[PDB]
Amino acid sequence: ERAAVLQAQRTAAAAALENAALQAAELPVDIERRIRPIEQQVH
Amino acid sequence: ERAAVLQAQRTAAAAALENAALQAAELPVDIERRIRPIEQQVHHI
Amino acid sequence: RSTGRSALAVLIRACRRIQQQLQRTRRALFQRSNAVLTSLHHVRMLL
Amino acid sequence: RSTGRSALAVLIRACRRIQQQLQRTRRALFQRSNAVLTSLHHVRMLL
Amino acid sequence: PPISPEEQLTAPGGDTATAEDVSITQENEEILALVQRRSLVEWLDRGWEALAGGDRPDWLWSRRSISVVLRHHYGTKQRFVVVSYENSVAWGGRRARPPRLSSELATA
Repeated sequence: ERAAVLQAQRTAAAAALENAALQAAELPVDIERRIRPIEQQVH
Repeated sequence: ERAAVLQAQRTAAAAALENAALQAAELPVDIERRIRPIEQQVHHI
Repeated sequence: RSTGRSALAVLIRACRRIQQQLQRTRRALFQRSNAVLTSLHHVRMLL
Repeated sequence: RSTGRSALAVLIRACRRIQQQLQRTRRALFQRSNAVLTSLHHVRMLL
Repeated sequence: PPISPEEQLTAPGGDTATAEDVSITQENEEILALVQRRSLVEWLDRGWEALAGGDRPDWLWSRRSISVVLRHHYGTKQRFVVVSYENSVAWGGRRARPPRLSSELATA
């Protein structure tokens, strides 16, 4: 009875990777628009 | 015996979840060190 | 005076509004990743 | 000369360093944010 | 070039309120300014009404706003799709009833 639950929670945590990895798909994205068009203003 | 397999797969990735969490909590440290010297220049010039 | 100083009111406001957004880019970029800090710890909270 | 240009470098050296002060915030945000997903690549090797 | 529908899942872009993204651009184009100092959708209907010969309300929301979001399944590691049109009374539609969902229990 545990082994189904201990698998199904593990399959959830395997799915919660790409639930969070696709949610962490903005961490190299949210920085370019807040830096790059501001420096040529300084120019 | 599957309880011996799945708990080892849970807890070893659970440190890797914390090796991700100790890498992801390093991310809000960043700009809190970056622009705190760039916020110096505001009212002066 | 309206040529020498008025070439500078162009260029005093120019630097003093670049520096003001940099206060707001600190604040609007980790309150999206604090939800990432919530979910990434929540994966082991499932476990 | 010194009545019109001695205060220019206050606005000039300010406007020639935010090019450098914000490009150092580029790579230090791309040397430190890529390591999170690479550690998340490690979890898929275990799960 | 072809239209790849899978790139709409894998290009990292989504929704934003954008009111913070107007003031972050109005105080970004201001310095540039200081330094310097019938629509197309109505012709899409006749694009369908001549090539098909009819209205087809199935195809009517293929002209309007379509979001195609990828998610995943907690049971068997699988993927699936979350869809919302513009004119849908369903969730994510831009014609719906204001009391919809709140992501509060998922944060509390």
